[PDB]
Amino acid sequence: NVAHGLAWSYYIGYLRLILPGLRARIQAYNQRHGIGNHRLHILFPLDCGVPDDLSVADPNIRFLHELPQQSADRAGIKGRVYTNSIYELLENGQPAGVCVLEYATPLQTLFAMSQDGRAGFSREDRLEQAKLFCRTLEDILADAPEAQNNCRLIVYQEPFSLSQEILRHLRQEER
Amino acid sequence: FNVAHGLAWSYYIGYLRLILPGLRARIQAYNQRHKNVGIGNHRLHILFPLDCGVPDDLSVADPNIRFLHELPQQSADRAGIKGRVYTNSIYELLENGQPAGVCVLEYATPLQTLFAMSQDGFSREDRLEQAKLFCRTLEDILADAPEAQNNCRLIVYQEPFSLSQEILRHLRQEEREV
Ligand SMILES: Nc1ncnc2c1ncn2[C@@H]1O[C@@H]2COP(=O)(O)O[C@H]3[C@@H](O)[C@H](n4cnc5c(N)ncnc54)O[C@@H]3COP(=O)(O)O[C@H]2[C@H]1O
Repeated sequence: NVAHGLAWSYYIGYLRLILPGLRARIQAYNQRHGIGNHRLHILFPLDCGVPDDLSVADPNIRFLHELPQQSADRAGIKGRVYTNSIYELLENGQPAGVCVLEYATPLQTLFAMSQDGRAGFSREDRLEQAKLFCRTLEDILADAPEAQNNCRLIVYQEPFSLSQEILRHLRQEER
Repeated sequence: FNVAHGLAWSYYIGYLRLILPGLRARIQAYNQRHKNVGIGNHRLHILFPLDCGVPDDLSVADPNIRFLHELPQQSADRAGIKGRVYTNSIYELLENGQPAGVCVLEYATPLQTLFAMSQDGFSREDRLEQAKLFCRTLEDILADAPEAQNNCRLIVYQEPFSLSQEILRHLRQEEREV
């Protein structure tokens, strides 16, 4: 039952660490190089298919630029680096949305566990933990309104246009 | 409400399995660019305080752990994040003020997650209970992983003692092992 650990790890060791300073980094980027939405948009594919490059697997998702990095001495690691990536969403091939976008890496852990031969993780076990991971994280954010307001949770299950799914969320947020 | 199994598989799949294959190449890159004693221990040494006291700067834990230099930083695309950076730090361990050992050294960062969970029904004895379960679950994973069990060393201790002397014992054991 790894979902409970993955969710608290994801929240303690990343979300509540990176979300406070995200708006200022987004503002800094708009000063030099716009990005209307100032939330981290996290993708939650329950199939746990997490490619390393987002834009390489979709013509309507295009990498734009890195945000200004955020460095910190972390647990004996001097200058641990946290980078987030700006992507533009394309509709008929002409910018439709721009936002800081990434996957929820804990799902990548669930997938690799399902592929590990030295483990008893089945694709049914993974989908069970994938839902339980999302629910646990959502329960944490429900009592953390600042972090909850500083990110967007995009939960879906591919049987589809990911760029359309993302743009649907961006248009809902504009209200 | 058990988190140790999640922390263990997260630490292995999301870090060790990714960072350990190329650690030796990074270390030999360092040895060719700097003079030492050089780094003859190619294992990542991971401090595992069961009390979950994880300061960010190792010199707070013991001034006889002195930061030397960073390893070559690595860049990779992962989980939709472009150029996620992987960086590790080299420390020298002092004996009578003089360098007696050099290695790549850090804390097991997920132990901070266990600590923050104890601040805010998660007591410190549940925290200590989860840390031990974190340790032994990870050791079972390393037990079935020949490559990673050879490229890293967990240093497991409970603080009631010289942490620098604890590390030097592992390094001396590793160097004198048949
Ligand atoms: N810079 C970053 N970019 C994107 N996402 C980030 C991030 N830092 C943290 N996260 C997210 O939050 C989790 C953090 O867990 P934590 O850092 O306590 O515990 C981490 C950490 O102790 C170790 N680890 C992974 N990558 C590392 C790195 N570049 N440097 C040092 N330690 C790392 O492995 C554990 C599991 O990492 P995993 O990626 O599975 O899980 C990560 C990841 O999903």
